[PDB]
Amino acid sequence: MIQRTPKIQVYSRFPAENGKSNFLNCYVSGFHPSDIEVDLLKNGERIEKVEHSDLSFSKDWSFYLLYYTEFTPTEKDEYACRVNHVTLSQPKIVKWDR
Amino acid sequence: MIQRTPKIQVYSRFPAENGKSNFLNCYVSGFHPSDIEVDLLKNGERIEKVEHSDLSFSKDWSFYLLYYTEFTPTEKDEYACRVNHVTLSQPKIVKWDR
Amino acid sequence: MIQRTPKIQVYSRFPAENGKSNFLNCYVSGFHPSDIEVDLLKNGERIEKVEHSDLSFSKDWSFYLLYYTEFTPTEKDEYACRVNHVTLSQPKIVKWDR
Amino acid sequence: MIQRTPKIQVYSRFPAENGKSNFLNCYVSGFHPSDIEVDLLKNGERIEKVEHSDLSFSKDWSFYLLYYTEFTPTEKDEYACRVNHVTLSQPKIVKWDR
Amino acid sequence: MIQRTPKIQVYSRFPAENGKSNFLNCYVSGFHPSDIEVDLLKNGERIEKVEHSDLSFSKDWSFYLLYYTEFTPTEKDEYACRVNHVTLSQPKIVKWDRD
Amino acid sequence: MIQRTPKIQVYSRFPAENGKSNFLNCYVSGFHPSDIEVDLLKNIEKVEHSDLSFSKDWSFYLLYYTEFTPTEKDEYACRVNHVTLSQPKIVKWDR
Ligand SMILES: [Cu+2]
Ligand SMILES: [Cu+2]
Ligand SMILES: [Cu+2]
Ligand SMILES: [Cu+2]
Ligand SMILES: [Cu+2]
Ligand SMILES: [Cu+2]
Repeated sequence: MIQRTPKIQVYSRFPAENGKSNFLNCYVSGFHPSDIEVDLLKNGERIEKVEHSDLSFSKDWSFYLLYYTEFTPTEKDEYACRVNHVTLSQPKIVKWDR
Repeated sequence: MIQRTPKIQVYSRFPAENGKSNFLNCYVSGFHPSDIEVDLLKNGERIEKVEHSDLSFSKDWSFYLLYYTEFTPTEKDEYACRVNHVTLSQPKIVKWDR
Repeated sequence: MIQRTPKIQVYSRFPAENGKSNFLNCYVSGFHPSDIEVDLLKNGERIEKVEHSDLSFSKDWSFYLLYYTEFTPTEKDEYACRVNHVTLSQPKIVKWDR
Repeated sequence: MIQRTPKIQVYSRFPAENGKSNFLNCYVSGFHPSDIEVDLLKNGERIEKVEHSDLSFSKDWSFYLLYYTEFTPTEKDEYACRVNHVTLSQPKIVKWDR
Repeated sequence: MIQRTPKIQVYSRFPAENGKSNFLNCYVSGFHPSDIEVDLLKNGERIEKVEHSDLSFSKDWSFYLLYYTEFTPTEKDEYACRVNHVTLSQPKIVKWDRD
Repeated sequence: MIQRTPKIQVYSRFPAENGKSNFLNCYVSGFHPSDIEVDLLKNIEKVEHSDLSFSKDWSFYLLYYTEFTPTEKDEYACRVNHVTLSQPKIVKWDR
């Protein structure tokens, strides 16, 4: 039907605590989930044990989907969500801000 | 990772009882659910208010998915599940066991 | 109120890929889940750690229920679902294909 | 294996407020849910639109199950849960204590 | 707007059988869940590995909530649910009875 | 054991569609829920919420949502009232 770039929300489950355990969420929405790739990055490197919800979709194949992993944020640690999709020339990276 | 033609299971939620209300299930599993289109048919005619579960998938984009609708079985009526996919040249229709 | 023999669907979570991990499903429906015994068989022999959903039922005690186990399909192994019920004089064994 | 009169807990979803919408719960547990009949009573009379969870059970067919309905409590009304079971000659009735 | 003493239900997941594994439930309901403390006690001792459901609430902040733990009942072991709340001057303890 | 101002995420369920139906999400997380007031604003009653999730130290998270059809000149926001905040904190939706 229509081609649009996927939108990314990056936030933590509980508010950020340095040292104390948490979860990092990446909520991805858009059209046509044609083998979409989603990664969570720890200082630019892929995080191994990431999990995801089932993919939700409607009749026109608009979709949403949640990726998450258990983590403990620290001082010199930055996190991001990377998405690869057919509408994108280059993978989009969204920084987590806490 | 592999191009395979999707597999379809067609069964009723409860044992098929003439007249009495029930649900008809279509379980679809395969690889790469690229805008896959699933319909439930009443005597070869597409049923309006069909519902589906979220789509489940794994790393290689193998998937499964459930389509269902409320219906009352009778002797005259014939039910089927129709699936359209880029792997299929003709839409694959699977007849209901009961 | 009405007496019927239980109905069995046997299918894999994802399409069968040899040497790679999957789940085997047995969907059972019928009337009166009176202490019903369901087993999954690997080459005639009962699989140890099988799991099941909660039992769903309606006013007339028609029911449905899902049994499942993690398994890796091989070309030599044969899988089946076995059901014991008061309605059956013989335990019903339905083989899995594909 | 064993046979026991089923156990019954009757409580309200939220703390009782006379004239404010609420839910009434009946939690039933026991062994061998052989077509168990559970009713919620308004002044000793069956309530028409009661709902239930799926039935949970373990290997030995011990079970638990929740029955519930929307209700609005008043000072002039008595609510109860009635259970019919193969172990009971008289239907067991437990009055709501709030 | 109004506040009362929270209500506690203590029951086992399955009917109690000695030696056999089970779960112990504590269902708590009331008004204003303001940092409510719930413990399950084994012989007057706080059980460490307890779990809880999410807290459910409505517009007026009436709430309900389920606490539970896996246990194997024995003839002599006493179980109870203890709740601390700003409405309660003394901690309220509800003992578990099998019937 | 630590009084902190709550964090807010405002996003739509599906991508923003002018004239078509969607859901608006407000994800709130903080410490000590204690009778927290969350509203969704249009320039809205029948808002819904998930159960409240919490851990031992009473850190919490919670989701508020409502159905809607966005158009051109419609402004949506999430407003939160808490004992930490002197004034109700409002976070706008940017799509
Ligand atoms: Cu499109
Ligand atoms: Cu492939
Ligand atoms: Cu019958
Ligand atoms: Cu028994
Ligand atoms: Cu109050
Ligand atoms: Cu604090």
